[PDB]
Amino acid sequence: SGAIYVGNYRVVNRHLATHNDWANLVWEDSSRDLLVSSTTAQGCDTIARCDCQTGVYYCSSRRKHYPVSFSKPSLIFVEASEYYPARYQSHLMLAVGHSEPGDCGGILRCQHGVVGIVSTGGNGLVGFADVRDLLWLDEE
Ligand SMILES: Nc1cccc(OCc2ccccc2)c1
Ligand SMILES: [Zn+2]
Repeated sequence: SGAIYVGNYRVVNRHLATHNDWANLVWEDSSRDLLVSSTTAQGCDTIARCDCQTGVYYCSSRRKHYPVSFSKPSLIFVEASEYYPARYQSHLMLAVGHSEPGDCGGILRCQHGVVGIVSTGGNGLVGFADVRDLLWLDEE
């Protein structure tokens, strides 16, 4: 589980988004596993605007922060899960790391701020849904 709180936006995994997130929907993209919803309160998370390929992510199934190398966001084939059929997920960054289903929402951070959230796992790899291309998260 997990979210980014930037401005009056909540960024979650589309597959973990609640009634209220859907009731307050701003933008959603099945192919990226992202849902942004509106919030009353103002968030403090700064989104990274950069091309960093190193970072730390939080893994609830280990209660551990792991430094990682990750790929640039790409169209990555992701096996069938309890939430999506086997398909290509867009804007996905892979690293060598531990990621179970309930690790989704774990933040990946570089020195610039939030890079994205855990979205995929399996085969000793963790997938991060990039949010750094979403410029509008920082305004309006
Ligand atoms: N590379 C880097 C530099 C500075 C901070 C940073 O934050 C890591 C982190 C903090 C809290 C939750 C999850 C991850 C990563
Ligand atoms: Zn960065």
